Amino acid sequence: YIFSIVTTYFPGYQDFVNKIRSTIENSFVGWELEEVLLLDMSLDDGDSK
Amino acid sequence: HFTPTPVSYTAGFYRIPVLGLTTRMSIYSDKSIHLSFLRTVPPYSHQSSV
Repeated sequence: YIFSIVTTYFPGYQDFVNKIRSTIENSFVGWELEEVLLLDMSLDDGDSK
Repeated sequence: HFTPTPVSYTAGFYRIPVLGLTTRMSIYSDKSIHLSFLRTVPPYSHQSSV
């Protein structure tokens, strides 16, 4: 009943998060997502980050 | 509106740069379809923002 999502750019990704956020709220069953993260993999030497 | 399109995606087929000079269309501003595209003149968005 609990999950968290993380993704990088390019696959028109805004639609994915928008759709999941729209669908999660309406239903009676109480999904409780926490700590959604956005990651940039194009960063040079961003391994420490 | 059609002339600068092929030099974008054909070059991006290997992801090699293309530098534009005086392109006015704002379609190429997207970072997804034309990730390897650059522009030298300002687009219409900022001349609207001014």
